[PDB]
Amino acid sequence: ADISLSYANFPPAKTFPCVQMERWKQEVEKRTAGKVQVQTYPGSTLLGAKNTLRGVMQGQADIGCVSLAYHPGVFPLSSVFELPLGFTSSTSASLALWDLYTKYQPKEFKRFKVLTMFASAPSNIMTKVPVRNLDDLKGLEVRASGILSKILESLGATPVSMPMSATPEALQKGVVKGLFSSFEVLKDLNFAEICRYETETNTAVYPFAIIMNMNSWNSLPDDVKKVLNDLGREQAEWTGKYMDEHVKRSLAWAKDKYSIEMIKMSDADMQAIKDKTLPLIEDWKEKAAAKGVDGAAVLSDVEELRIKYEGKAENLYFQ
Ligand SMILES: [Cl-]
Repeated sequence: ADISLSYANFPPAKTFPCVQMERWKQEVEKRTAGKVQVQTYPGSTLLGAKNTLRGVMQGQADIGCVSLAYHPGVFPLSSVFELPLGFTSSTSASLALWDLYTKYQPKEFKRFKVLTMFASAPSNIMTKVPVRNLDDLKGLEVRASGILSKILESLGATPVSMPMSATPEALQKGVVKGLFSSFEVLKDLNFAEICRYETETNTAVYPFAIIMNMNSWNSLPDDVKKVLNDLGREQAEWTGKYMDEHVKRSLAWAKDKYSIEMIKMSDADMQAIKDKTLPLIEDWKEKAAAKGVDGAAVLSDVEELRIKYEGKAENLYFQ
């Protein structure tokens, strides 16, 4: 190759942000006929959580993976995708996020080439004892942090912060009685052994951006830029599909091994959750306004994109 790019990624190799990174590498090397090579650095071996943004800006790495939620205030527009907005899959959230970015071109990313974006699967409640309604959450100790803790507090539950590593013992001791995370942990971290009741609240996702140093981007010939540009939407879709299938495999494994049960709360309970969490949306809108973003316009557009990628309404023909 004549062009060599380093790709920093903070989480462990086995996790979805790194898995998609490797697939992206494969497609870039193939589609450029070997003109570009990519060296990957999973698990914070080049840049980690503390220095991916600055590190990419400085060229310490050519490319890096950012979890937007870890940098409050830095992404006033794209952070909308941290909120409880009703997304029910990684695929739909990933594609909606990419579309929103492409539409708005927010200045929060002006220092970088944004190579792709994607989102986690939605956060759900996984517990030792079934949570079938909101009364079941009252006073319930659940491992959570950030916005998910805020949501639990608003629902009358008891969010507890603690390291993922300490959570198994904590669960067994009753220090927490479940966790608020995406379903892949049921298999990947064997949480299904302990938490065999999974309540699908589809609460929120975590959005990510793959960013590239502008000098590095500038250096690429036009044919290479086209390859990377074309991969933006493709990689958003690929990552979401990978993640949704990875969740599907987690759940099937857990059902086969421990007979886990999938639970949905009533429509009335789901509306109560919305009503109780509306302040988080209002907070975000004030934050957006303070940085010159039209928060209501963005939220409207997000729902339009959600329906585009998920819509459950029946065909007009049958209405
Ligand atoms: Cl390198």
